[PDB]
Amino acid sequence: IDESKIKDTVDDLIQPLMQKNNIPGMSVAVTVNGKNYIYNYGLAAKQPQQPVTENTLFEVGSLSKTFAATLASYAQVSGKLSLDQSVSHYVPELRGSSFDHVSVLNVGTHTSGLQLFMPEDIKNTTQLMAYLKAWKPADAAGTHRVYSNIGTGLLGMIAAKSLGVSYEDAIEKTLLPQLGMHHSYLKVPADQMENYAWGYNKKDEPVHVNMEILGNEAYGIKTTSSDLLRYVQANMGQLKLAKMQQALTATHTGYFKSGEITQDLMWEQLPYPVSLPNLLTGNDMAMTKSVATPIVPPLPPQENVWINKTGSTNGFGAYIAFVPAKKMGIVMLANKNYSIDQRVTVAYKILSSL
Ligand SMILES: C=C1CS[C@H]([C@@](C=O)(NC(=O)Cc2cccs2)OC)N=C1C(=O)O
Repeated sequence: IDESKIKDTVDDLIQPLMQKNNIPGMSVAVTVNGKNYIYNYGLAAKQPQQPVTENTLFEVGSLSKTFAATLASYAQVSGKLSLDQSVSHYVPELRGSSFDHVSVLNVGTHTSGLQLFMPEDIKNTTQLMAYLKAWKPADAAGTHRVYSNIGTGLLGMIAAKSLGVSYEDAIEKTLLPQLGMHHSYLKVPADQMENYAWGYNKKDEPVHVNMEILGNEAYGIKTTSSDLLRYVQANMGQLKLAKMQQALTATHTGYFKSGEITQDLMWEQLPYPVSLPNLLTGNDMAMTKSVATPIVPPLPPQENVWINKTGSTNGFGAYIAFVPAKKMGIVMLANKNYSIDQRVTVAYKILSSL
């Protein structure tokens, strides 16, 4: 009977949300009391029409950053990576540059000072390294938070190299298989292309994300809501799957305070019980610089917190939130990018109903 009540709550919020934002398709996955509920709505593609099903793959954009963090954490608990070491310690071509004074932790917490977007002209590793060797932050690393795809890219690159593999092999051959996420990909295979939803951009054109340099680390994941709910459950220790569980949990370590949030290793967290005003403010930090204050010793992974991450691409919008103390979590996937405040408000209303 709790299943029907949850479905009513979700239906009543998602259907008006899709109508007013012209979202073609959504999947919403909820976990509570050890049980999983998956609700699918609308169309994965308009023409030819295809419904959202249990197998539908969505782009998740910036949610991909948490997989780079999980990989770095795995390297750390495996003794291959020290987060307090400098980036140039692991990337010898950057020795003598600004990255002598940037830690791996800094790129894992958006405190290096690197900008949000990769310069558009950077196509290959030679161009990337020339940019990084010439780069200087406006403030000292560790003093401000600037959300960065470039920093995330370095975090994943360094983690993979420390494990002896490419980032693509690290994710698709080790991390996702060991998490049981068998319908999660950086590159969708031919037998799954029929399941890969189209995204609909601001002009309502069908689009798929273009993968550029260090893009897999920052925005490359395509996945089902069921696989992401497994990822949420693994982050709450609910699944058998010991290094992997240690790695997942350690990504929730709190390293910096900024505004309303605690910045973990890519994950962000808020106090629980959660204030909706503070949750909205905390999810409006992607494009501006803020002051960052270190938490030292770091805050251990907590139960009594709201942990979350947003993601989008030109054609998709995604959100994950979970509260370990209540073993509850939510995944919301859509094939239109609609505003973060609406994602977070719907998620807050669903989890508050439980
Ligand atoms: C406001 C934000 C939050 S942050 C988000 C995000 C992660 O979701 N976009 C992507 O991952 C997909 C990419 C598009 C171009 C390079 S990447 O990070 C840039 N984008 C934006 C944006 O308005 O562009």
